[PDB]
Order: sequence, then C-alpha cells, then structure tokens
Amino acid sequence: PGIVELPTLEELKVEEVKVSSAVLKAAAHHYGAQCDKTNKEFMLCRWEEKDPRRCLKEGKLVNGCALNFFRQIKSHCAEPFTEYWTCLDYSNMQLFRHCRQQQAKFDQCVLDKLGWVRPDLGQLSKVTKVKTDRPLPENPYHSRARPEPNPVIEGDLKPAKHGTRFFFWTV
Amino acid sequence: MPSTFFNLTMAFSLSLLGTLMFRSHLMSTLLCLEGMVLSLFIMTSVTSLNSNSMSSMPIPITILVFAACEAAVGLALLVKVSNTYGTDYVQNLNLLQC
Amino acid sequence: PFLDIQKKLGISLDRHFMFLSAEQPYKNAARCHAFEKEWIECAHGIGGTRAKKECKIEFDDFEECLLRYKTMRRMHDIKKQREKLMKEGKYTPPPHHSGREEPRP
Amino acid sequence: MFFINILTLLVPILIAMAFLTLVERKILGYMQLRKGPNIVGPYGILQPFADAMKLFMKEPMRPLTTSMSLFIIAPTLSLTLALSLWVPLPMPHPLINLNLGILFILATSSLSVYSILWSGWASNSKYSLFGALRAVAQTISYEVTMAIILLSVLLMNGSYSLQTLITTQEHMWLLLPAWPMAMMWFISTLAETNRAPFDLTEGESELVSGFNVEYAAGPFALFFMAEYTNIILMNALTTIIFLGPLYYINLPELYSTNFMMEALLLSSTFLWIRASYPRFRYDQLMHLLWKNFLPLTLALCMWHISLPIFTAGVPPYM
Amino acid sequence: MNNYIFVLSSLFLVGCLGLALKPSPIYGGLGLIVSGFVGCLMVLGFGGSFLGLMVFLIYLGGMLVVFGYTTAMATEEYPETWGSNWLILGFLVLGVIMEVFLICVLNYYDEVGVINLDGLGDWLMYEVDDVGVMLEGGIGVAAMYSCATWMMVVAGWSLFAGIFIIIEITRD
Amino acid sequence: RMMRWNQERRRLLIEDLEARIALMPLFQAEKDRRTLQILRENLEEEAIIMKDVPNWKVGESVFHTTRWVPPLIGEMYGLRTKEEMSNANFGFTWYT
Amino acid sequence: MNLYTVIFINILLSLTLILVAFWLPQMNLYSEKANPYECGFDPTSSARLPFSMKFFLVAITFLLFDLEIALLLPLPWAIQTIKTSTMMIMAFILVTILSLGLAYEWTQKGLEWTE
Amino acid sequence: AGRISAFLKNAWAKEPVLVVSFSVWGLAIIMPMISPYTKYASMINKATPYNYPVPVRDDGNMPDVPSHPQDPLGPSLDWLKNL
Amino acid sequence: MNPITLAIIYFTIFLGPVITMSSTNLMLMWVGLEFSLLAIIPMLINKKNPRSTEAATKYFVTQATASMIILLAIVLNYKQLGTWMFQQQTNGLILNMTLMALSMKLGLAPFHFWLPEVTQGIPLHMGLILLTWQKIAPLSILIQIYPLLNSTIILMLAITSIFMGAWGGLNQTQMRKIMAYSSIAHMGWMLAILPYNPSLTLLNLMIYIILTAPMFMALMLNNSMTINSISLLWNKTPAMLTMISLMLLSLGGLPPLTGFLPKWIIITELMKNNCLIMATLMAMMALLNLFFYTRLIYSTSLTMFPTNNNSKMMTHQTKTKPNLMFSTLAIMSTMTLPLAPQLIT
Ligand SMILES: CCCCCCCCCCCCCCCCCC(=O)OC[C@H](COP(=O)([O-])OCC[N+](C)(C)C)OC(=O)CCCCCCCCCCCCCCCCC
Ligand SMILES: CCCCCCCCCCCCCCCCCC(=O)OC[C@H](COP(=O)(O)OCCN)OC(=O)CCCCCCCCCCCCCCCCC
Repeated sequence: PGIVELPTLEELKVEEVKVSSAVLKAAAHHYGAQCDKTNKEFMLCRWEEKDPRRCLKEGKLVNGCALNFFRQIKSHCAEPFTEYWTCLDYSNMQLFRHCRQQQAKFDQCVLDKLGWVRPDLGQLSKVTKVKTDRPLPENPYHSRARPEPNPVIEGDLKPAKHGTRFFFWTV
Repeated sequence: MPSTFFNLTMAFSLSLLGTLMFRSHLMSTLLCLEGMVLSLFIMTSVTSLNSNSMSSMPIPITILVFAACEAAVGLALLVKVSNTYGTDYVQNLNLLQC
Repeated sequence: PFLDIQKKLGISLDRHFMFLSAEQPYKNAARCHAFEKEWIECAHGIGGTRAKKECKIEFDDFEECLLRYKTMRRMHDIKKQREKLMKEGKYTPPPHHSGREEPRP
Repeated sequence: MFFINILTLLVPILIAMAFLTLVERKILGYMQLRKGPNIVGPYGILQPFADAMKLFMKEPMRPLTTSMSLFIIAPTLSLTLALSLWVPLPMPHPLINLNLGILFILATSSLSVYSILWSGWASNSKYSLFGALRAVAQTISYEVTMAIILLSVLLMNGSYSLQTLITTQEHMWLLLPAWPMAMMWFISTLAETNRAPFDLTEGESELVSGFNVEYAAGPFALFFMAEYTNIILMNALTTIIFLGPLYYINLPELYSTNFMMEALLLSSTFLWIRASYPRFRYDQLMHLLWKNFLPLTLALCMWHISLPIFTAGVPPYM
Repeated sequence: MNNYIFVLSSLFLVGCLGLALKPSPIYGGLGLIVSGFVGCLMVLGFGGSFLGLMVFLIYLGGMLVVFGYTTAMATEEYPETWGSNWLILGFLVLGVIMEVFLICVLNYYDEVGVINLDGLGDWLMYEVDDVGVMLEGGIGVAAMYSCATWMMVVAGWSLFAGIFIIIEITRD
Repeated sequence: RMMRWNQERRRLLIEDLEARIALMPLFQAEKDRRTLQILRENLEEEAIIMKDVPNWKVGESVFHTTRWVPPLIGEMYGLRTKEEMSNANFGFTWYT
Repeated sequence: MNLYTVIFINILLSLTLILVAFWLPQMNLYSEKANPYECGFDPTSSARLPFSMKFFLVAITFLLFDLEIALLLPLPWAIQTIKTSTMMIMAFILVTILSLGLAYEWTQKGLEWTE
Repeated sequence: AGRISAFLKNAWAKEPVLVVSFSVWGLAIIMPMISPYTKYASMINKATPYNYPVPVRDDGNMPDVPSHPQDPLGPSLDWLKNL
Repeated sequence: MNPITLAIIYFTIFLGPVITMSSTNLMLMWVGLEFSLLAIIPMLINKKNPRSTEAATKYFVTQATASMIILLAIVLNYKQLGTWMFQQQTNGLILNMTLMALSMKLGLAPFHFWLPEVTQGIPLHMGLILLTWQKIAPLSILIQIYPLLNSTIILMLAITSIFMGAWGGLNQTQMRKIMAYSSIAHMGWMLAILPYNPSLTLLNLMIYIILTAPMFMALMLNNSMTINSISLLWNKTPAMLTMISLMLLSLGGLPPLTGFLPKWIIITELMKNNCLIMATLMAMMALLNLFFYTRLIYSTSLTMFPTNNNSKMMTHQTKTKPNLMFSTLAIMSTMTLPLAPQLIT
C-alpha cells in the first residue's frame, strides 16, 4: 500500500539527559512536581494522537525541562543529592526506605533553596487536566467509512396472507 | 513462533495417531490422550503469550482442570476393567458385539 | 441450538473475553487492539455475508497484524537480498547495523 | 566469576552434607549413650571421606534383571535435582534469582520423587517395588499438604519469591503469625526428605533397604548424597520461610550467620527426631495427613485468605 | 541462542512420537514427563513462567499416579521399552527422517513462510511493553478469581462432581 | 504486626510506583525517539544500498490503514546483529 | 543463561561421579552375584507381576486435589485485585467445596484402603 | 442445650482437629463481615498506581479534577497515611 | 446408590448441555461437553457387570478423543483469529475437523460403530438418556455454525449414516441395538438438513426425541430386551400394542403419522436447494428403516407369539405406568400431523 512516513535523524536529534536510573529515581518526585505541565502535555498528545511522529516537539520539551531541572540541581546543591543517589544506587531495588536520612537532607536542600516541596503519598498518581492549544484529533485510528446498516422494515404487523400457505392447509 | 506452532500441531497429530492406533494397553491409550492434552495446553499458552491475551490466560488452566477430571475418570474405568479381567487388554474387552 | 439466557437475563458469564480487544486485566492491550477494534466496529450491524464482503480491508489489516505473514516475507526478502549482496561483495553493512553503534537512551 | 560463584555454592554444600553424615552419627551415638566415630579423623572428621572413598572404590555391580538405563539415570537425577534445588536460595542474595522460586522448589522435589520411583522400578526386585509404591503413597500425602501450606504462607507474603520473604520477615518471624503452618510444614519436610519417623522408602526393618536394596556402592552413594543434601535444604527452606534471620542492607554476613545457626539447629532437630521416634506405617502416614493436616490446613488456608482482607494487610506485589 | 525454542519444540515432537509409539506405560510416563518439562521450558521461553510451572507440577502428579496404576494393573512379565520389536525403532527413526524431510521441504518452499531456516529465531516474541509493571502471566490466572468467575465455578464444579463420579465408579 | 508492616509496605510500594510515574514521560519520549531512529536507519539502509530490484517499494507498509503500527521486535532488530536480537528476545527472561 | 549453565554443571557433576564410580574399581561379574536379591533365596515370581495397590481411590482423589491446588495457587496475585469481595467469596466457595468433597469421601470411606 | 454441649465437649476431647477446623472456617467466614477494615483493603488496591494516570483535556467545565498534583483537589491518600 | 451423589450426577448431566447451548464461548461449549461425558459415565457403569464396564470404557475413549479434536479446532481458531468463536473467515480445515469430531460425538456413520455397542449392555433408561439427551449439545454447536459448513462432507456423512443405520437395524434382533441404529438413521436426516435449515433439524430432533422416549418407556415397563421378549407382550401388557405399533409406524415415517412430517419437510427443503439425488437415496433407505420396524410390529402386535406358564403369575400381579409422560408423548408423536404448519418454524 502506501509509503510509511517517518522523521529523519536531524529532527530526531536532541540533547539527551545521559543520566542513570538511580539518580533519576532519586530526583523523581521533585522532577515530577517541577514541570508536570510539560510532561502531561506530552502524555496527552501521546494518548490522543497514537502516532509518535507527531509528538516530537513535546518530547524535546520534556527533555529540555528535565535538563533544566537537573541543571538547577547541579548548580544549587550537588553533594547531598550525590550521596543520596549513590545510596539509592547501592541497593538492588533502589528502595527509598533504606536511605531516608540522605533523602531528608536533599529535601532540606530543595526546601531552603528554590522552595520545592516533595509531593505527598498520593499526589503524583492522579489525573491532571492539562491545558493545551493543540487541536483534538477528530479521527483517531484512521477509521474508514463505517458502512450503513440494513434498511430496517417498518409498518403494521398484518396477519399472514391466506394463512400459513403450507400446501393444502387452508388456515 | 510459526515453526514452534507447526511442531506443536504435529505433536498433537502424533498423539492423536497414538490414541487411534491401539497397542494392547488401555493405559497407553490414556497416556496418548494426556499427550494430546499437553500439546493443546502448550499451544494455548504460547498463543496467549504471543498475542498478550491476559484475559484469555485462564483458558489453559480450565482445559487442564477438565483434562485431569477426564484422566481421573479413565483411571477409574481402567481399575474396573482390571477388576473384571485382570489383564487390562482392549482386545480382551470385546463381548458387546452380539 | 443457541439459547440466549445471557442476553435475556442481562448477565455476562462469558462475553467480556470473547476477543483480544476486550477488558484486559489491569490496563494492558493485546498487540492488535486497534485493528480488532476497527474490524469489529466495521462488522457490527451488518453481520455475516456483508461483513465478509465490505469489511475485508479491516479484516486483512487485522489478520496481518495478528499473523505477520507479509512482514515476515518482506523481512526475509530484505535479508535474502542483503546476503546475496554480501556474497557478491557489493555491500558493506553500516557500523550501527553490524557491530558498534552509538547508544541513545 | 559466575563459575567461581557456582563452585562456592556447590563445594561447601557437599562438604556440609558429608559432615552432616558425621554429625548425624555422633548425635545419634551420644543420644544412644555411646560415641560417634572418633578414630578415623582427629575427632572423626575423616570418617565421611573414608566412607566416600570406600563406596567409590567398590564395584557398582550391575544386576541381570535390571532396566539399566533407568537404573543409571535415577541416582544422577536425584543428585542433580538436589543441587538444582539448592540453587535459588537467598542468603540473602541468591545465586539465581527466580520470581517463582517456591514453584521451582515444588517442581524439583516432585522430580526427585520420580528419581526414587524410577530407581525402585528399574532395580527389578520385589523389595525395590515395595519401596517405590511406598514412595508413591508418601508423596501423594505430603504433596497435597505442602502445596496448601505454602499457598497460605505465601498469601501472608507477597509474591512467590524469597527476597520478598526476607523483607516480610525483616521485623518479625513468620513463626509467630503462622506457627501451626510451621508445625505442619516441619512434618511435611520430614515426609519430603523421607526421614524418621516416616521414612518408609529405605525402611530397614519392614523392607531390607527399600529402593536401594539392589544398588551397590557408587550410585548408592549418589542416592545418599541427594538425600542428605535434601535434608539440609528442607531445613534451610524452613528457616528462610518461617524463622527469618536478621537482615541489614549494610552487611549480609550476620544474615548468613543467623541462617547458618538456625539451619544447623533444624538439622540437629531432624537427627533428634530420628533418635526419638519409631516408624509409622505408610497407610498410617496417609491417614494422619489426609485426616488431620489436610482439613486443618484447608481451614487455615481459608483463614489466611480472609485475614489480609479483614485486616487490610494485603502485602504489596513487589 | 536464537533456535532454542525450535530445539525445544523438536524435542517435544520426539517425546510425543515416543508416547505415540507406546512403550510400556512406565516409559510412556517417562516420555510424558520429559515432554511436560520441555513444554514448560517452551512456555517459559515464550513468556510468563506460571503456566509452564503449573503444567509441570500437574503432569508430575498425574504421571506419578499413572506410574502407581501401571505398576498395579497395567503391567506384564516383560514390559517392552522400545527394542522388543525392531519395527518400533525403525519407525521412530523413520519418523525422525520424515520430520527432517518435511522441515527441509518447508524451508525450501519459503513462499508461505511457516518454517524458515534463515528467519528462524527472528519472530519468537513479537511485541512487548518495555516499560511496565504487572504484565506477566499469572495476573490473568488471578483475574479468573475476579473477571472470569464463571470459568472458576465451572472448574470447581468439575472437580467436585469428579470426586463424586470417581467414588461412584470405583464403589464396586 | 503483619497487618501494620504490610500497610507500611503498601505505602512504600505506592511511593515507588509514583516515582516510576513521575519518570514515565521522559522514558516514553526517549523510547519513541529511539524507536523512530532505528526505523529511520533501517528504512535508509533498505532504501539506498539494499534494494535495486525493479519491482520494490522502499517504505511500503503491509497495511491499508495508513496510521501508526508499532514495530515488532524482529522488525526493528532484524537488520541488527544476532546477539542484539537475542538480547531483545530473551534479555528479561534469561536475566535471573 | 545462568540457570541453564548451573543445571548443566550439576548434571555433568553427577555424570562425572557415576562415571568415576563405574570406571574406577575392579569388576568381577558372575551370575550368582548379579541375580536378584530376594533375601538369600531365588525369587518365586518375576517382580513384574500385578501388585494391586490398595489406595487407588486416594490416588484419583489426589489428582483432583492437585488440580484444585492449581486453581488455588494464583491467590497471591488474586488478592491484588480491585474488587476483593467477589475474590474473597470465590476463594471461600472453592475451599469450601474442596473440603465438602473431602468430607464426603471420608464419610463414604473412600480413603480407607479397601483390601 | 445439654446434648449439644456434651457432644461438643466430647468432640473437643477426642477429635480436637475437626473442631478447630470448623471453628477456623466459621471465624474466616464471620470476621470479614464484622471488621471495620474490610473496605480499606479494596481502597488500598484501588489507590495503588500500577498504571500511568492519563491526563484529560482542559475544557474549563470540570472544576472537580485538579490542575496540578500539588493541589487540594483529587483523591488524597491521608486515610492511608494515617492508617 | 446415594441420593446426594444421585443429585450431583443428574444435575451435572443436565448442566452439561445447558452450558453448551447457552454459552457463546467455544471453550465453555467444550467444558459443557466434558461435563456431559464425565457425568454420564457413572450412570452407564452402574450395574457393575462386564458388559457395563466395556460400554463405559468404549464410550469414554470415543468421547474423549472426539472432544480432544474439538479442542484442537478451538485452539487453532484462536490462533488464527484471536477470538473464541468461528466467526466467518476461519479455516475450512478447522471447520471440517469440528464437523468430524462432532459427528463422532453424535455417533453417525462411519463413526457409528460404538453406538450399538454402548447402547447394548446398558440399562434401558440409560440408553434413553444417551440416545436423546446426549445428542443435543453437539447438535447445538453444529446449529451455531449454521453457515460455513462443508455441504459435501455434511451430505456424505448424512447419506452413509442413513445407509449404515438402515442396514444395521435390518440385521439386529436386540432391541437396544435396533434403537441405536434408528438413532443413527435419524441423526443422518438431521445432519442432512443442517446446513440449509436449522429449524428443520431442530424439528426432526424434537420429533425423534418424542418418538423414542415412549418406545424406551414401553421397553422399560416389562424390561423387554429382545424381539421375543417384546413378542410376549400380548400376555403381559395387551393395552400397549396399538400405541407400540403406531409409534413404530411413525418412526418408519408412514403417513398420516407425524413421523412422516420431518422426512417430508426435509425432502421439501432439499428440493428447494436442488439435492434430488441425496433426497431420493435417503428416502429409499428410510423405506428400509420402515422394513425393520414393520418386522418388529409383526413380532409384537399383528401376531401372537407363544407364551410360557409364569406369565399367568405376571397377569396375577399389578403394575405401574408413568402418567403424563408415556401417553402424552405417544399421542403427540402419532396424531399430530394436521398441526404441521404449527410444528414447522
Ligand atoms: C519448624 C518450626 C518447629 C516445628 C516443631 C518442631 C519441633 C517439634 C517436633 C515434635 C515431633 C514431631 C515428629 C513427628 C510426629 C508425627 C506425629 C504427629 O505430629 O501427628 C500429628 C498429630 C495427630 O494426632 P493423632 O493422630 O494422635 O490424633 C488422633 C486422631 N485419630 C483418633 C483420628 C487418629 O497432631 C495433629 O495433627 C495436630 C497438628 C497441629 C495442630 C495445631 C493447632 C494449633 C491451634 C489452632 C487454633 C486453636 C484455637 C481455635 C480457635 C479459637 C478462637 C478464639
Ligand atoms: C540426568 C538428566 C536430568 C534431566 C532433568 C534436569 C532437571 C533440572 C532441574 C529441575 C528443573 C525443573 C524446571 C525448572 C524450570 C525453570 C524455572 C524457572 O522459573 O525458570 C525461569 C527462569 C527465569 O524466569 P524468572 O524467574 O521469571 O526471571 C525473569 C526475570 N528474573 O529461568 C529461565 O528462564 C532459564 C530457562 C532454563 C532453565 C532450565 C535449563 C534446563 C537444561 C536442560 C537440562 C536437561 C538436559 C537433558 C539431559 C542431559 C544429559 C543427561
């Protein structure tokens, strides 16, 4: 059939974070609370338009805000975040329960400077209602014409003409 | 996956041929029946895992339950056959032809 | 015959897991959810011979998604041509396809 | 490095089971107002090595009326299943981390039963046949009981893993929440290991040697190694599941030491049971399990279904 | 490491061939135990481990009771393993040669694409959710407790009625 | 004690899953970009160098739907190395 | 791959042990040595005759109870469900009917080893 | 009743396993129906976030859903925090 | 027996076909078939004679093999389309395997060999339960896939079942084997009309069931096993003779009995679909069926075979016949031809 269109390497190039999973999980709550608007815009476009090829600008914005968040972390206070993410990196599951003291020091850092508040137990896991100006895709799934149903017969139910009409049975 | 499914279908075919061709042993016939059952279980599990049909994943467990019930009934009937004759021979149980 | 006590009584004993695009356990999909959804929405209301005739496009797309015969044949043709060019010495694979690539997250 | 890890798991386990034979002989002797071996080694420590060398330098003596293929396959199967069963245990980090570790344990135990059955049928002798049939009855009874026990205990736990058991028993043992399940599990581990009171597969008094009566030295030593490795393993599994050792993220050495102490205590408990009690009849074992443990464990399985629901203490998935 | 599942499927085919060739039921149960272990490995390779371990445990119990019964009643003085008749061995190797011949024919006839020698090991797992929690097998078998209670109740009634059935058959 | 500790573990699991949720969009964006990069390099390597057969379309799909169909593992790692294909097929399964 | 290597290493270890056991010592094989044991007398039967086990009904019940076990085993993932009331009711019904079957068999003397 | 009490006491003396099993069966039936924590298990399993919360569009006609996770709106988990 | 297990077994016998005919999932149809088979086996082996044991064994292995082939077809359909119903575009190989396995479940030729064997050596009420109730669930599955069936294989199975049933009933002297071959012939007629009209195979199934229920009831009254045993019925129950003869003639398809109606309307529909060759051959072998019925009528009603001395004591004693079941079904299975437009649907 048709030729599938997909973007080029130039428009797929982006400044990647190059940041490990343990430091990502250490900074996860404040990253999720700092720019949740950009992330929710990307998720909204991704779930509305199922095509990944029309959300690349939103993905680059997600990378940009993540980079800005980590640059703020690196600029303001870096060594308690470093010891916190290394303590998380030590364990085999990156459990938050092991190193709550370093978590407390990093939260004290981000509360004294930049005024960040860590989200509560059930705050990051709810719907968000993000405002956007991108138009709603009127035809997801690229649906076809949906052919019309059968022409249903309407009318009054008259009795059967001349009975059952089964051979010699008159009635 | 298509090669493996072809192999599983051929395994079911072989176990069906074993069920149809008797060799003097009702127990061996029941063994061929359970080989057919195992082949069907593996086919259903592989299909559900490939298609990610987690809603249809209870189907292999259901066929396993009913297959073990029928194997139980077959073993009970084999016990009755052995009590009747003492040899468990399908050619020995033949007296209903007249 | 086919009694319809489930439709008469309004219950659903076995109707929510009839096909792939139907009520996965947590929120998951079944790898052809969109294609099976399009096929069923095409075929509903006109079922039988008309659904076999004028939903053939949707059914062919769904069958291609589920069985992947055409993708297998296309990939086999590409790999066969690649191996022929390797034998004839007219092709050198790029570094990313064969060997060391630059990893991106 | 992984082969070095395999060696440091396998070789200490084999030395541990050889000295388990030594410890069994000495403990039984000292409970019998005598000594154990104290002549072969400085304190008898060379006695298992002398026994092993004698068994591997006697002839294996293949018999005439014997299915040779199964006769050879069964002891090697038993030993490799014992070591494979030793594989996924965490102390506190397993060699091989399995999501369905307990299911793997159950499958491997049933396959070990098959090793015993194939040996008994292949050694074409009447006493071997008797031992095989007794093994069939025994594994029927303890298999159904063990499956229910593990279901209820791991319902109190989260997944079917064992690091999750460590994290569950981080604060308190599982013996205090489910001690009747621990008692029935201890009895079921005795039945699984074919140990006294209800050994009944190598019954020296009812039979001559049971399923080993035609096995001469060599493969007989393989069967003995598999049995005693399974003894240490069932005690180790009991102390991992129920008597949870102290776990600290900074150092695991105290976890390994606590696991060692409790496993040694339960192995000595097995030898204690053997010294104390006479043998069951193998129909009495089936009656005992199916009439006492199975109704009680069905009721307790129902109670442990209901318990996290009405206490809201449902364990996490991970 | 690509054709691992194909090797397992071939071993399953061989085990089912032996079971069809019908040894003494001791060796039939052996072949079914081997086939059950191999099918467990195939299910584990294709995905979730719960279904494979379940069928392994179930067939272990089943073949154990089968072993007891073929010792009790389905036995004879000389239980044939495979070599009592040379026809059985010749037919086993004939079936193996026919298997090799048919897979070579289907590799040569690559139009349909059921079996391909070059494309083997390329289409084992089609699409998987790379990031995601609770997507393994066993979650659906748990959903039998909540989403398919009809499946659960027909299985439970099958086992209950089966208890009554076996007692009434072997009542004597 | 089991009730209290299991409730605490439920709270810890909710915290871990919320960290996962907060990190989800970044992983989604990077995953989509990597998938598109692999598809684009496969399309170019099939396009220019591989196919000079007269009856062949380069970017031809196998569906008439003209929408996004996510690629298969064998589709996106087919031209790659056999070790990479085996890692994509049996990485998580064999990692034990 | 790791578990596969450990399994193969254990199998090769057992094979090496039995190969050492078979090729190390000295062999002296004759008929009276390799005859079946039978407590110092020639066996009357061939040890392949029918055995007539006495717990056959218990074995069939074990098959059914093993499949009830297979039904009951996905409970650790079943308790994570969002409904939990139908889950609790279904688990109660399953365990209750299994117990009712066991009680009926006990009353009808099924597990009593009929000779 | 005298006969019922005598029968139960004799059963408790002679077969104290069936008595325990039936008592545990009855306790496991009764206890979820009288516990005040039964709804909490279902609510905890509901509140456990195994999936991504897909955001909705802002049409401006829904004031119930929040605009940001750091908002008073939405299903707060203070009951689980204080449970 | 025992009332508790009687209730369990009979409820499962009822529950099997009900699940099969009321379930839209092929897996649930298969578990209904399994329910029916496993539930009806202990009712078969109940007298604990060698013949009952043999019949139970034969029935078990036959139905287990057929159900395994059914499950193979279901799994292959699930592989091909991902659904749990043969919708419209399944494989003809899958559909033909489904038809073959359901034919072996039903017991029509050339899969018919077990049916007279199992019906023999089994008590008469269990033969009635088999030959009537066990043939509804496979027929329900066959009616559910009403199109997308191979008419060639359908017509071949139908014609060979009618031929072999006519020949077998012609040869047999045992009453249960006669009833089994009658079952094979009528199942051949139902299968013949299956791909063209589900209403007509339902009608023929209902006519056959209400025709062979009182035949089995009249056999059950005196425990008459053979042609001679039914021949000394003029001394045992002389009031039975007219209804026995009329029901045998109705099973033969003679006008103006209502058993002529299913054959007549099936021939009419096959004329409408241009299968005159098959219809003519089926009608001639139905005449053969009527021949062995008429020999039975000669034995039991139109002549008086010799009787023995102890039938005097049999006349001395008193009997009991079920109200609302025998006479109602006999009248509705003999004198309901003028309600033919009401019977067809
Ligand atoms: C792993 C941790 C340690 C475990 C213990 C290890 C050390 C102790 C070892 C002792 C020796 C064991 C060697 C083998 C012994 C074999 C014999 C044997 O044990 O037989 C079993 C015996 C059987 O006794 P029996 O067979 O004599 O019984 C007679 C029965 N008839 C007449 C029918 C034959 O006991 C049991 O079955 C009991 C099992 C444990 C029961 C636990 C109940 C706990 C309480 C529950 C709740 C009660 C309150 C109710 C609700 C109230 C609500 C308010
Ligand atoms: C003397 C002959 C003996 C023959 C019998 C040998 C018995 C071996 C021991 C018993 C095995 C019982 C079945 C166990 C199956 C594996 C259990 C399991 O859960 O495996 C899955 C696991 C990874 O799964 P999971 O834990 O979910 O991890 C995902 C993220 N971590 O891991 C995997 O996916 C790994 C998959 C492979 C593991 C098994 C390898 C077996 C290799 C073949 C052995 C036999 C070979 C034939 C005989 C050789 C000659 C004698």
